[PDB]
Parts: sequence; C-alpha cells; structure tokens
Amino acid sequence: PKLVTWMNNQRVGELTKLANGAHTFKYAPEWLASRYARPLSLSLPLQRGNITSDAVFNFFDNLLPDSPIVRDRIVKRYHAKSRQPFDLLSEIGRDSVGAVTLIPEDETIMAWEKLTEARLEEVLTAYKADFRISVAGAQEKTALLRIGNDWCIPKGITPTTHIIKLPILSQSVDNEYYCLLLAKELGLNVPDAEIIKAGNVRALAVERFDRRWNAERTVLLRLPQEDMCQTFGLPSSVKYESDGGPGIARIMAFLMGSSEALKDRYDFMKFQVFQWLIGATQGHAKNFSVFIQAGGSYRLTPFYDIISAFPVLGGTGIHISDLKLAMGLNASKGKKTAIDKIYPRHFLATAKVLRFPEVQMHEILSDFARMIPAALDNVKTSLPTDFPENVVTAVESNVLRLHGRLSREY
Ligand SMILES: [Cl-]
Repeated sequence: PKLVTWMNNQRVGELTKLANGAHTFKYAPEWLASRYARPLSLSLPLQRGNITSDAVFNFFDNLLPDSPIVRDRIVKRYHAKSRQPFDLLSEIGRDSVGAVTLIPEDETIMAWEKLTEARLEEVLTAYKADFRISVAGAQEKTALLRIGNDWCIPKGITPTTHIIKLPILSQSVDNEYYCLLLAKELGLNVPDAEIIKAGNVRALAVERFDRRWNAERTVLLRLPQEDMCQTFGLPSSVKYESDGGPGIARIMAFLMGSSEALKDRYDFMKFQVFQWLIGATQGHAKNFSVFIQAGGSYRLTPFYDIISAFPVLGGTGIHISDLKLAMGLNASKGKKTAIDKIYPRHFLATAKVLRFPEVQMHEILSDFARMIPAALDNVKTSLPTDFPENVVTAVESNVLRLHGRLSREY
C-alpha cells in the first residue's frame, strides 16, 4: 500500500511498495512548490516523478535497526504483517530518527502520559525481552519524552526527546556515558546524556539533537537529518570501509560542500584523533550524520554512539594490539589502522593528502596534548558513586598511554 511521509505536519510525499517488491517514492506537489523545499535525502533530490532507484529502499531501510534479531522482536511486538521494511515502518514509523513521520494512507497537539517508575521499568525492560518509535542502531534502543524530571510516552505524533539505550559489554551504558562526558570536556560537539534508573534497570538516556523545543515550550519540533549511508545512497550493509563504505577521504571531500565546511572538516578530523585516543573501533559510516537544511544545503550533526573498546581488553582474549579504527589513516605503504601503531605522523600525512591545513592539524594534536590530563580528572566529578571502577581504569590508563605520544611531540 502507501505510507504518507510527513515532516512536522507538512506532507512531503508518499512511499509505495509495488506488487513486484520494488519501493518507489513521489514528492507531493505542494512540497515541491515551496521556496524552502528540501529533499528527504541528498540521495533523493527534489523532482516531480516517481523515484524508483535503489536509493529509495536504502534510505527507508536505514531508518530501522540494522539487527535481524531486533527486527524479529519488532514484528512480534506489533504483529507486523511481515519482516519487510515497509511493513515495519507501517508500525513504528511515527517517530523516527530525523523528521520523517510515516503514517498509513488509510489513516486520518502536544500531549503525553507521565510514567510511574514502575511503568518506566516495564516499558524499558520490555525491549530486552501511542508507542510507534523507530531508532537506528546496532542493538535494541528506544525513545521517550522528558517533561521536567519525568519520563513520558508521547501521544499521537508528539515527538520523543531522548534515545534510551540498555546494556549490550554488560557495561556499555556506563562506557558510553563516560565517553560522552570526556568528549564534551575536550570540546567536541556531542549530546548530553544521563544514566537513568528504573527499579532494577540501568539505561542511558541521550538527548536528541534531531529535536528542538520552540522558545515558549508549547511545540516540540523534529529536525531533518540523515546518516552517511543515506546521503551516498548506500545500504547499511556497506557501512564499514572494508565493505565498500565511505572512509575519511570520501567524507572529508563531501564536507567541502557543507554550509559549515571549515568547522565541519576540523571537527571531523578532531573526532578521528579522539576516537584513536579512546579506542573507539566502531566509527563506521552510520555513526556520522548531517542536518538537511532548507534548499538541500547541509552541515554535520554532533557525534554520537561513542564507546571505547578498552574495557573489553584482557577479559576474554582481545589484546590492545588487536584494536583497529573503523576508518583507517594514511601510512607510507598503504593505510594505518592499529590504534597501538598510530602516531601524530599518520594524522599529519592524512591531513596533507586531504588538503586539511597542517596548522589546523597541529592545533588539534597540541590541544589534546595539553588538555587530556585535566579532562580525565574533571569527568570523575560527574560519575555516580556506583559507576564501575574497571571502566574508568581501563579507559584512563589507555588514553594516558596514547596521550604520551602527543605530549612528547607537543
Ligand atoms: Cl597499522
């Protein structure tokens, strides 16, 4: 059938699934007529006819969790017609990443339901074992609306405000909380987050940057954005560079066209050094996104889904020398990927071939060189008393070891 695509009460167009299985999208005339029109994706440019490219299927598929196990749970929950994407979005497409609201064609203000601690625990635990929310991730996360100090279920098409993550890596909630705090302390653009507790559940609540309250707090708006697989028209299956996905060079080139090119290229390169320092090995293409602005211009969103592989070291069998960056750097004979083998020279060499000013690359390295020690100390003040000590020890010790390569040079 057809899923009507809305962006904050404005009709954008309709998604169709053909009898032959193909997915097509058509923009609404009224959307195309606006002087402030913007495409749903840079892979789906504004145009009048039916769009039938694989970019249509890929774009909407990328709104859903990557995991087949998670999709099975979704079908079971809402009695979805099938496992196919169009049918999943027919059930949970009301509140998605970005501003796309999908509502069945056979269907015709701000309100919410406050959750008691008991009902919150109930709602959240239900995920490990008016609620049509879809979240893009690797595990099974959901979303809720925060009103003051209470967690709530939005009614109708009222949006959510926070992405909620449960433990994966049994300490992933604590791991990400720590990494988000550290990134913020070092000047990176990342969302604020908090550890929430509902009875026996411990989850991470991350503020959404694809949502914005108006000044009077009477309307909560959704903000359009898409991830790198979506912008390049790619399936989530190629999110890693080794599978054909975009790496540093492709993304840096794309950012030359951002409405904030200078700042975004600098922030993206700074984030590569940060990931190296904290041992983040899952910085694939879906971990980066851009806001789509009026007319189709774009700029990088904050970074997110940040987790260190350091707390997983030793434990089973993973060794420090086994940790690799998802997006490799330039090396004299190819690429440099091992965190334990990377030095300032690799970042400078990468900057050189990508036309990123050497003075800017030096500034980034020198800033981490003098700020890291104090930043690791400052984060402690924001950790609860029940925060796992092994996570702090693992990350701190390894960050300091690599930081030594920066301080010696700067
Ligand atoms: Cl290497």
